[PDB]
Amino acid sequence: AVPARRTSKAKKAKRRTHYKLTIKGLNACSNCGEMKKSHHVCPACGHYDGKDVMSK
Amino acid sequence: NPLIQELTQEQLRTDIPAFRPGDTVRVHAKVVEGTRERIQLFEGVVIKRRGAGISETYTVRKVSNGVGVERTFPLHTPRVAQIEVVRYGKVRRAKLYYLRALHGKAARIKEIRR
Amino acid sequence: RKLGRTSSQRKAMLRDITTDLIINERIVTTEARAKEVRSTVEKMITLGKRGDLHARRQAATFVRNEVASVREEDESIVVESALQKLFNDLGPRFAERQGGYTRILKTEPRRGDAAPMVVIEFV
Amino acid sequence: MIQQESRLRVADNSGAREILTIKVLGGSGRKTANIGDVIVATVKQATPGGVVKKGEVVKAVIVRTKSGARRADGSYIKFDENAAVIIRDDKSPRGTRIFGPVARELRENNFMKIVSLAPEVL
Amino acid sequence: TKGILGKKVGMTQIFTESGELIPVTVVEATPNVVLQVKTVETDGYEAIQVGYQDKREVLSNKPAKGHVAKANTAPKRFIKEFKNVELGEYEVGKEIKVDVFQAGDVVDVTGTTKGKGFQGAIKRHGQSRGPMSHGSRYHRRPGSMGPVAPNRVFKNKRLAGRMGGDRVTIQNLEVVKVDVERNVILIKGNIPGAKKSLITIKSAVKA
RNA sequence: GCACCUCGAUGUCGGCUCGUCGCAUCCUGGGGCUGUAGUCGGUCCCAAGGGUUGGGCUGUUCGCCCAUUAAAGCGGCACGCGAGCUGGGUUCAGAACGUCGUGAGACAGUUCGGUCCCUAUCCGUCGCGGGCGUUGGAAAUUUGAGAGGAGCUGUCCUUAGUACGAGAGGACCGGGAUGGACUUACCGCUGGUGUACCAGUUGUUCUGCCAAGGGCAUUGCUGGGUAGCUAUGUAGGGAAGGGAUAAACGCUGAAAGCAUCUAAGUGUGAAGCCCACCUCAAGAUGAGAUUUCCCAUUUCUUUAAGAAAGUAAGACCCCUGAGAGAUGAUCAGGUAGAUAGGUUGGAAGUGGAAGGCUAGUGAUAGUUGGAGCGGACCAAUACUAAUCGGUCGAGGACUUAAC
RNA sequence: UAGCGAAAUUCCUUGUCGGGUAAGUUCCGACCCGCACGAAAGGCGUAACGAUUUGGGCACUGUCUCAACGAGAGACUCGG
RNA sequence: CGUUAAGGAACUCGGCAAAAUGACCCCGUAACUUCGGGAGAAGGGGUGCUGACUUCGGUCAGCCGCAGUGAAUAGGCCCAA
RNA sequence: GUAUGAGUAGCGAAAGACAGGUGAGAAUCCUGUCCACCGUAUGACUAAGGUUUCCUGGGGAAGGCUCGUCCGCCCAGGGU
RNA sequence: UAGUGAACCAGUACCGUGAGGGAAAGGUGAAAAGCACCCCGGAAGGGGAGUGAAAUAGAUCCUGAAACCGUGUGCCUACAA
Ligand SMILES: [Zn+2]
Repeated sequence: AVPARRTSKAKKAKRRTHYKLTIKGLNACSNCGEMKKSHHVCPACGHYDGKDVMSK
Repeated sequence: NPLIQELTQEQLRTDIPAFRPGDTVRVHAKVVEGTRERIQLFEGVVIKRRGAGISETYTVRKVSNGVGVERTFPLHTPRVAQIEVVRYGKVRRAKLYYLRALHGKAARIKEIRR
Repeated sequence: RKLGRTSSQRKAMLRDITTDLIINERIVTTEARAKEVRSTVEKMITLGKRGDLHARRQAATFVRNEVASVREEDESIVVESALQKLFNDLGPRFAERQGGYTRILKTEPRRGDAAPMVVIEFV
Repeated sequence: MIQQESRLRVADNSGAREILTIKVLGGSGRKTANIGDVIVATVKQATPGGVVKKGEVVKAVIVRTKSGARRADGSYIKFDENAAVIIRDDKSPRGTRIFGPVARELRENNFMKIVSLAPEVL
Repeated sequence: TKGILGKKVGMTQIFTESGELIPVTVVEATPNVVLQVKTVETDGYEAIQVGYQDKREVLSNKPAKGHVAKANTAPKRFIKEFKNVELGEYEVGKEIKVDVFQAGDVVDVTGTTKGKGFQGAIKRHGQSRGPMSHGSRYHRRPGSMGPVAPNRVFKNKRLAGRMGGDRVTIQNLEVVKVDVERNVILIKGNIPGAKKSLITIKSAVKA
């Protein structure tokens, strides 16, 4: 159909309380202590389970 | 499957010969007509098996007085006296449904003496 | 299963990716493609243990015919053809290994589409 | 599975060959029928002569559908055609002979004069 | 009264002793620990808490162990009740074996149905189609929402929302075998439940 | 009938999907009277719980007709329902017949053909999540304030050829068996689908060739088919009872020495009301009940139900998943391991692999051999992947009475 | 006048009889009482022809009784 | 877009849409008529591979499959107004 | 000039996958390999019509329905 | 947004085969003295240091209202038509 009215400034914001970006698990490494993702290959470290994996 | 094939090792029948689909078979039934107990006789061609253990079934085709009659039996009934394998035939299909539109002398099966 | 595309296109996809790793032993792709390549590669190394004619004549499905891989000469130019590599190298590598010939590692999302990406290796 | 406007056959000496159904008597909206039920019907082909002609409201009884019956044993019957026998409301056939096999389950509903005239009761 | 929980295994066929095929469900049990006794002076009831399986001891909490510890057993998964039983005859820690349903044979069976997701308004309620040809455009839709005059929609004009996942009894079923060595009751018919789910089995109500 | 209402536009009839309400009731249920012997009936009172059919004829309403049934109700809801469908009908531009008109044209006269646009903002209705409260923090189990569902019915046997009647015919109240329509769950049987399962087979092209195979031709076409999802398949349901009533019938008894169901008193009495059966249910802010688990640093704002930080019991994030799923949720697991993949075996299913030998001039046939293959199904097995981790989360107010 | 005639014309009208169907106001054959057919704004037959209008049979079938399953695109989740 | 048990126009204003026929070769073919037509009227039979013999077309013998223009393309018919 | 609708509808019929380059940055640019589509045309030559889009070397603010180190786009030379 | 349509490279760009129709667009500072040099970044863009009486006069460059979009905070808000 066609919207009947202008929605006010209040119901702009009362929708958008579920329009967020959130960040999931951030572990710290072993070889550098740097904040990186759980279960993921540590990119700057190049290690995972203490192994030169991304090498080659 | 673990418990079921332990619960039904008991009502099975071991009296059953070996037969492929496409083998002429006599089947003794058991018919209750009030208090009587007749033993009928059916002769046809085996077409099916429904392989499942407890509840395997098979089929038979008469052609009697023009009309063809089909009857499916389960295996493990006590209301079947015997199963008499009569012939053996060249078949290459597991389920012979193409018999449907055939009439008489174009629905014959061959004989292998085995 | 995992539907990805139409019917015959999955056969094309998995013949593409699993005739790779026979040659390179590393592959960088997405997540779900890696899981289908798990299953199909490990089904096609157990034929590398047998060495029969049925080992060859069932490898006529998931092997691209004219695909080379050369680290080889004596005084010649002599060419392994990426199925010969199964029946001469990867068989005797995992002659004593049971199932589970692969690794899948989780690196990064792709820049173009935010598709998370994945490394496959063998040992 | 026999409904309105479905063609049966006749297995009698009563000069009819085929039949349409009209109704499926007994109930207030019954859809289907099986072996051993009563049909209101008409006569749409006829051998010449005979007692029963075209255009007649005729009751009949179903023998040998192409989808037979479970029995309490566990066995089934599947015939190949559809046939019927004409009845004078006494459960007594008009014609003399009956051709072809006949299912057993007419005995459960007192069709004894039909059953004792069949060549075979299956 | 007679109440036993348990699993759900499958479907078989059993010849009876006059030679008749009958479809049969396969329901297990185990020994069955009574956990509490609820009386009028404490809860205003008369009821009994029962429980059927063995968890690992990794998979529970301290309060679950504090419930279990008055009966000296393993911590369990499923815990339910039973109302309207003349008690006596029940202590904290007894076992209710499979033997209670020898040929009681008049039994209500409860479970939970399967789950089928979002589906159309046909597959719940059996509302029929519209015509698929002669030029229409109304194949598989849920009707009209009502009249005009009340300027709203009356409640319960049922529409598309998730199929299955609620608990359903079936009344007056029979019992065929009781296998005490294997803890299996066999029942004629069909039971609402997916495999491995719970089933409560009680003596029936309507005599 | 009137012309208040809508002309910067409030779209007709029938049919389809979906219903809901009223009772001046069509069937089933309880009754009074009869010019009611019996089975049938006629009339009137109570009663809305459920049910109320398929086809032929025009566009139909309306109606006529066939075959059934316990019955084939009357009405309201914009003569219910077109931002849900149809557009046949009546109301566009073409053309024709009859009639009228000198004529252009016209006719509730007829005949063929002729366009139905919309991405749902707000309320509404169906399903499903996040936040907070429930006065310390938690894990489970649960009365039921209220609400929703279901509510129909035929035929046969037996009392009994009995009571009734000249015969003709032929019961009430009871007991039992078995169907129709509707509806709740399920895949063991019968069947359907089953596009990463098995085989046959045509054309062309490719892997150098013979042999063996891949691509494409609607999945190439054809013959079968596991799990899963399914009905026309299976199993079950409406039972038996209770309390207060409706119409109707009394018992006792007077006002009125009698009579009389009523004013006092005291009963019988229906598919209807409230229970009885199935389900939802403490956001029932009147926020319920039980079981089990957990016990304390700093500065002062000065001790006020103060702030702040580490924790317990426990939960979450992240990861492997399906008996779950639009997403989130639910549920099975996370090395105290069988959660998924693989491996070794099976099973359903297909129906005799390759290679070699034998017989054939060949097309082919026989044997090695119930062979070879095997998507979801069943056991076993840490081989691969659930590494290492991080975040949140209590220290329990007052008044009175009782000991 | 001949020739037609409840018709692309007929209000009353679903005129009356016959045929076709279990049941046929639509169709075909006949009657004449043509509200208001008629001879070049032509009358009455007609082989062949027609993306023409109308009535009826065979074969076929998810149009239907009464639906069920599978494939692809959209729809749904995340990035632009 | 693909498949379907049993029934086969009951749906509907109306068989609208789908389904069914479809290639080559042989037999056979009505009423009616303006004699040219109707007429591909209707209704039926055959088709693969191997060997032998082919005057030429083909003929005979054998083998296999449910199915031999094995895929794609390729007319539904009749009765009346 | 700026809102609402709303970060919604849409992104204009098709088959891609990997390795190695270059680069601040890569599914989208280059190279290799195999796979796939048309093939009385999605192949070759020309008549109008368009008017420098053609070639060589550089660039990424805007155009390209996303991205872009690339282009029928921008800068500078040069060819008929 | 006045005054010619046009204070600016205007009957121009743009539209219609054609006759024809026809816009928008003024302002740094007194003087260009229009930010040497360092720092992050591929750049764009910014932060220092300078020029200038003034840089919130930095080339979209005098003053800079309203709708509209944001940040921070004194008080209120989860039984309410
Ligand atoms: Zn690290």
